Amino acid sequence: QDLKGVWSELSKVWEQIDQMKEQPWVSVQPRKLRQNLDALLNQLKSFPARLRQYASYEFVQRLLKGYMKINMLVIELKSEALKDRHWKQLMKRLHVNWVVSELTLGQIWDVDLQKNEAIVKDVLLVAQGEMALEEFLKQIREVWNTYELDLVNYQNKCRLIRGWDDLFNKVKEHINSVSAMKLSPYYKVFEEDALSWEDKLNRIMALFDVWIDVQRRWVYLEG
Amino acid sequence: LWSLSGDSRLKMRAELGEYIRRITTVPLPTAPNIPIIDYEVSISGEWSPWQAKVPQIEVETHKVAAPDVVVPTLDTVRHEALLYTWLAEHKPLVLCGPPGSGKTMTLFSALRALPDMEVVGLNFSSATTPELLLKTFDHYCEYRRTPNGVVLAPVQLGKWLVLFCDEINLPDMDKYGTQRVISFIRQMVEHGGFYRTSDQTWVKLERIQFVGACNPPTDPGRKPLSHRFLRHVPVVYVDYPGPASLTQIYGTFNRAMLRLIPSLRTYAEPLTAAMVEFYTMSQERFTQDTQPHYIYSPREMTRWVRGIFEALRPLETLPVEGLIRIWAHEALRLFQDRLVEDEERRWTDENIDTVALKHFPNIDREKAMSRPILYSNWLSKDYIPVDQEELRDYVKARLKVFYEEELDVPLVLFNEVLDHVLRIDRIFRQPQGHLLLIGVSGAGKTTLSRFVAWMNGLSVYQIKVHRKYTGEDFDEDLRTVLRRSGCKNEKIAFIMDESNVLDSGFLERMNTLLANGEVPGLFEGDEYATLMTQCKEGAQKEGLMLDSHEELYKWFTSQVIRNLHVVFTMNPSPALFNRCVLNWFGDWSTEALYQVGKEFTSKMDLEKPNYIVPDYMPVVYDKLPQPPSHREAIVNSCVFVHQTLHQANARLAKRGGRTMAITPRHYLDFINHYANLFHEKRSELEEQQ
Amino acid sequence: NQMSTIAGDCLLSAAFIAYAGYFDQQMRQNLFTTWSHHLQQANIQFRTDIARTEYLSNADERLRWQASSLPADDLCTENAIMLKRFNRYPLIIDPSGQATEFIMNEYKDRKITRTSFLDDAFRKNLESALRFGNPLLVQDVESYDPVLNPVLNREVRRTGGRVLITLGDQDIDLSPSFVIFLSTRDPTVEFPPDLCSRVTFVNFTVTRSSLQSQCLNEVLKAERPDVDEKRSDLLKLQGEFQLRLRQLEK
Ligand SMILES: Nc1ncnc2c1ncn2[C@@H]1O[C@H](COP(=O)(O)OP(=O)(O)OP(=O)(O)O)[C@@H](O)[C@H]1O
Ligand SMILES: Nc1ncnc2c1ncn2[C@@H]1O[C@H](COP(=O)(O)OP(=O)(O)O)[C@@H](O)[C@H]1O
Repeated sequence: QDLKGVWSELSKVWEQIDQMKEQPWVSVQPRKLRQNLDALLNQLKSFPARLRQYASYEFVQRLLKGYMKINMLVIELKSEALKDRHWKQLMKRLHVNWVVSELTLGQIWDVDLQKNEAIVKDVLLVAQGEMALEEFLKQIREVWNTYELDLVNYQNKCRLIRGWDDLFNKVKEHINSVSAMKLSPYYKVFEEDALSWEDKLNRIMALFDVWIDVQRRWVYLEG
Repeated sequence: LWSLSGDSRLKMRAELGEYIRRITTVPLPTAPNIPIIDYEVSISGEWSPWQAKVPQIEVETHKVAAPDVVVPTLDTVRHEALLYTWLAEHKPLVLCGPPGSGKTMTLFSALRALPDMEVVGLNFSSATTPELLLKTFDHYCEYRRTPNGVVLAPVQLGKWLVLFCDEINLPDMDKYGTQRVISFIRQMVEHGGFYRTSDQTWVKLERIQFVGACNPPTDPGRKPLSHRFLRHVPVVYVDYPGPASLTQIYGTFNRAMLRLIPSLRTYAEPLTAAMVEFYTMSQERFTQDTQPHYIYSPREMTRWVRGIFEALRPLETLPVEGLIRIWAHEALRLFQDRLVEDEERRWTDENIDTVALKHFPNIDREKAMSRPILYSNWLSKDYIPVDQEELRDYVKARLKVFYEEELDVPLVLFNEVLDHVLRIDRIFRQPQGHLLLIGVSGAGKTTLSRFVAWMNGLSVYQIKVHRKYTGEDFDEDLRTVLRRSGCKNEKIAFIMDESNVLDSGFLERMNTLLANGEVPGLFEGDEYATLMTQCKEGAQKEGLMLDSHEELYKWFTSQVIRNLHVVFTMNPSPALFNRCVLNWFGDWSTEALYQVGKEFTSKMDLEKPNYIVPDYMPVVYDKLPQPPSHREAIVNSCVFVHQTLHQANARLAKRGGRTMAITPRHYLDFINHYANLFHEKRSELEEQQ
Repeated sequence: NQMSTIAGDCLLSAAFIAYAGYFDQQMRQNLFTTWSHHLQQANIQFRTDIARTEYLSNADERLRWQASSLPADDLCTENAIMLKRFNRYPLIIDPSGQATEFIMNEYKDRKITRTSFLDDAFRKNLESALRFGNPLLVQDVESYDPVLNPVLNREVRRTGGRVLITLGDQDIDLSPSFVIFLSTRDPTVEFPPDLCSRVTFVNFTVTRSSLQSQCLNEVLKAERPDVDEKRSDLLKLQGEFQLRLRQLEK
C-alpha cells in the first residue's frame, strides 16, 4: 500500500544517507557534501504529498535540514584550524571516544553539532587565535632565516655593512611585536617559542648596536 | 575667440564675441541669437554651426550610463577639435572646470580616439613628486644613447606617449611658493629634456607629450599654477553641460535604457526633460555657500539614469506607474537625503512631484501621492516597492538575529533607522566604490553600516590607527582590502572614520578609487607580481586563466569596482563630496528619542494606576495616548531633558561659548543610569521593607 | 510614600550624573531646576527639594573621600559622586591638582598607575593595566591617542566563554575591575565630538558660583555654627538619620 511504498522510499533514503556518511571526515568535501545534501533534499521533495505527510519522512527531512544548517560548522571544522589538540579538547568536552584515523562524518553528525554550537565555536576561535600567532612566529622565523647582511666594498679593503636603518627598523618592529604577543592571551600556547625568539632578537640588537659604532669609529680612524 | 577668454564663462565669451564684432570688419555669423562661439569655420570659408556636426548616437541597452561611454555633443565636439589642434603642435594643455563637468573622461576619449597615441593616466596627489614622473618614464620608456645625446622615448615605435596628469594643480607648494613637479614639467616642456641624476647627463625627450586637467584654483586644496609654466599650457574652461547638451545626452541614454521594456518607449523624452528640469532647479538652490557638500554635477544625473536602469533591468512588463515611481525614488535618494534642514527636504519632495505632474499630468496621482516610496529586494526576489510595516518586521527579525550574533547592545528601530538601512543597502548593492556618512558622533552611522554589511554578506575591515601610524601602513591596508576584493570575489566593506585619517595622503587615494576603482600607485615590484599571481588564482576560481598580466590587473580592477564598498564617516573637499553618495545621518529627532526611551526603559516598572493626567508638558507631538500615562510621561520627561541640554548648549554658545556637543550616546548613558539607579533604589527599599 | 516618590528622583539624579557634567555650579543648578519644574508640570512625584549629594552616596563614602584629600566644596562632592557612579570613563578637568590627588589616594589599594599621552611607554602601561585589572590614569588628554577608541567604546568580542578586546593588530584579554580616568590640566580645551561622546566630563574649574558657594559655606561655618549644624542636620535627615535608626533597630 501507500505505507509500504513510503517505507521503501524511507529505506532508500536511509541507505543513501548511510552510504554518504561512510565517507571519512578527512575526505568529506564540504562543497560536494552540500551539493549532495541538496540533491537528497530535492529527491525527498519529489515524493507525492500523501507520502510527505508521514512522520518518518518529516523526521528524515528535518534531520537533513539540520545537517544543511550545521554544514557551516562542517566547513569551519574541516580547516587548518583544528589540527588535533583542538580536536582533543572537543573530544574531552563532548565525552566521545572517536579515532582520528577512523574519523567519519557519521560520528560527528551523531553528536548534535547544533546543540553543541557554543563549544564548537569556542574551539574554532581558540584554533583561529593559535594559527595567527603560530603563523606570525613562522613569518619571523622565515624573515630571520632568509635575512642577509648587505656588504659594499670600501676602497678595495673590505666590504662594510650597508643598510643599517632597514635592519634596525626590522629589529625594533620585531621586538615590539614580540612584546605584543607576550601581551596576547593566546600567548601561553606559544610562550616558550616567543621567549626564545625574543632572546634571539635581543642578542641581535645588542650585537648590531655595538657593530655600527665600531664601523663608524673604524672608518673615521681609517680616514 | 577660442584662445582669448577661451578659459572663461559663457557670458565672458559672449562679451568678447560682441566686442570683436563691434571692432572687426570680417564677416561674422549673421544669426543674432546664437553666439559666435557656437559656430565654426568650414574649409570652404563659411561659418557653419557646431550643431550640424553633432551626430545622433544610440548606445546599447546594456551600456547605458557606462563609466567610459561617450555621447557626442556640442561641447564634446568643440573641445575635441581644440584638443586635436593643440596636440598637433604637441603643446601641453590643461582642461580646467568644476568637478563632474566632463573633463577627465572626455580627455580620455579624445586621446584614445587617435590611433598613434598611447595614453598614460597619472593622478597627481597632494604629495606628488617628480619621482612619479621618473617611475612612469622607467615603466613606459627607454633610454637610448645612439643619437647625439641620451634620448628617452617610449618602447613602442611610432607611438606618442601622452602623460595625462589630471589634478595638475593639486601638488603642494613648498615653503617658498613653488611646486617641484610643476617646475619639472615646465623644464621638460620648454627645453625639451631633463638631467638624469644617475650620471648627470642631458637626456632629450622624443615622442612624449603632456596633457593636464584640474579643478579651479579657487577650490580648496588647489594651488594656482606658476606663470612660467602657464605660459606654455593653454587652458580651456569645460563648464557644466548646458540644458541642451544635458537633454541630448540623457535623452539618448533614456532611449537606450527604456528599449528593454517596449511599453514606455514614447515616455523617454518627457522623462529626460523632467530629470534635466529637476537637476537645473536643484542646482539653482543648494549652492556651495549654504553647505560644502551641496555640489551638483552631471554625475548626479548619470547616477540617476544608472539607478533607474538597474531597477528596470530584471523587471519586465512595467507600466508608466512603476517608471515614474522609480524616477521619484531615485530623485529622493540622490537629491533629498544629502540635505540637512527639513524645509529643504520638503521643498525637494514638492518639486519632485510638481515636475512629475508637469511632464506627466495624464498619469494617476498615486505613485507620487504614495508617501513611503521605498524599495527593498530583501522582501520577494527583486527590487520592488514594499510597504514600511512588513519591511520593519523583517528588519526587526534580522536585527534580532544580528544582535544575537555580535553587537550585543540592543537597537531600537525608529523610522530614521529604517530609512538609513535602506539607503546603505542600496549603496552596497550597486557596484560602487564608496558610501560616505556624515552625522553627529554616536548617532549610529557605523553601527547601521555594520548591520547592513552583515545582512548583505559584506566583510568588515577597520583600520585601528594608533599614535604611531604611517602612510605606508594605510596604503598596505588599502591594497590588502583590494586583494580581498579583487583577487578574491569576497565583497569587503572598509569601515573608516575621520579619526583614522590624519594627513591628506590618506585622502585622494579614496577619490581616485571612487572615480576609477583602482589605485595604480599601490602595486609595484614584488607586490604587483603577487597581485597578478593571486588574481590568476582567483581567475582559476572564476574559470579564467593567466591570460594577460595587464588583463589580470584589469580583472582585479573590475572585481574591485563591483565588490569593494568603502564606508567613511565624519562629523559635520569638493571632489570627495561628489565621488560619494552622501547621506545626512542627522541627530536623533524627538520621535527617535521617544522610541529609544520607551524600549530601553520597558523593563523598568513605572505603572502607576493613580497617575493624574496633567496639562501642557508637550515634547513628543505624537504622544501614544492622548491622555498620557506614567510611562509615557516619564519618557517624555527624558526626551525633554535631552532637549533642555541641547537648548542649554545653544544658549551657552550664544552668550560667549565654550560648549561640549550633546550626542545620542549621552541619551543612552542617561537612560542606562536611570534604569540602573531606579533598580538599585527599588531593590534597596524592598529589602528594607 | 517613598515608594510612591522614587521614579522622579531617580530620573533627576541620573540626568544630573549623566548630562550635568562640565557645567559650572549655577548651570547645573539651573538645569536641575528646569528638570524639576518640568516634572512638576507633568505631575511626576519626585521628592521635593532633594539634595543629590547624599541621595547617591551616604555618609561613609563622603567621609572616605574627605580622608582621601578631597575638597569639601559641594561641586567637588558632586564631581566625586560622578566619579563613583560612571558608565563612560570620566575625563577630569581640574586647574588645580586636587582631583588627581583625590583619585590617586582613592585607588591606592587597586594600584592606580600614573601615565600620560606624551609618554612613549603609555601604550605598554595601557596593556599592563588592561591585563591585571589595574586602574590606569592618563594625563594631557589634549593629545588624545586614537588607540583608546576600542576601550572607550567598551567593545567586547566575547567568544569561547571569555571576554576579548582588540587593541590595534593585537588582541588582549579584557580583565574585570579595570577603570581608566582621563585627566587634563587646561580648563579651556576643545575636544573633538568623537572624544566628547565617549567620556563623562567632570569639571573641577573654579567659577564665580563655585567660589561664591565655598565662601558662603565657610562664612556660615565660622560666623554662625548653629546654622551650619542645622543645615548639616537637614542634609543628614534624608538618608543618614534613617540609616542610623535602622542600625539601632537591628
Ligand atoms: N558631454 C558628455 N558626454 C558624455 N558624458 C558626459 C558628458 N558631460 C557629462 N558627462 C558625464 O558626467 C560625468 C563627468 O565625469 P568626468 O570624470 O568626466 O568629470 P570631471 O569634471 O572631469 O571630473 P574630475 O574633475 O573629478 O576628474 C560622467 O558620468 C560622464 O559620463
Ligand atoms: N537606533 C539605535 N538604537 C539604539 N542604540 C543605537 C542606535 N543607533 C546607535 N546606537 C548606539 O550608539 C552607539 C555608537 O554608535 P556609532 O555607530 O558608534 O555612532 P557613529 O557611527 O556616529 O560613531 C552604539 O553603541 C549603539 O548602541
